[PDB]
Amino acid sequence: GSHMGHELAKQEIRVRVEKDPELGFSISGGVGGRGNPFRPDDDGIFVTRVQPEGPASKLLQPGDKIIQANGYSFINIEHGQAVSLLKTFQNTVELIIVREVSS
Repeated sequence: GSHMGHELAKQEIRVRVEKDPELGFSISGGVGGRGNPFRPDDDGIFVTRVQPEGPASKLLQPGDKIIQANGYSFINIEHGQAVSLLKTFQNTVELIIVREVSS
């Protein structure tokens, strides 16, 4: 796993980002996708950057794993599909994320 001999606690969190009109964060990942620096063997979609003083600054953090966005599943999704879907979203994006919480 990502950590040697232990696994961090996980919290599922629901947040709403108001696009302004941009997301205010960047992603990487996906099945057969661009990878990620958090859980490198996990093919999920991860937040890689959060725009300072942007619409996600109080809500998201690097390393958050997006598992659902506006009712669409981001599990087994490809990078391009995730990017395309996020792009179609006009204003509010309701995300379900998994955040690792160190002890």
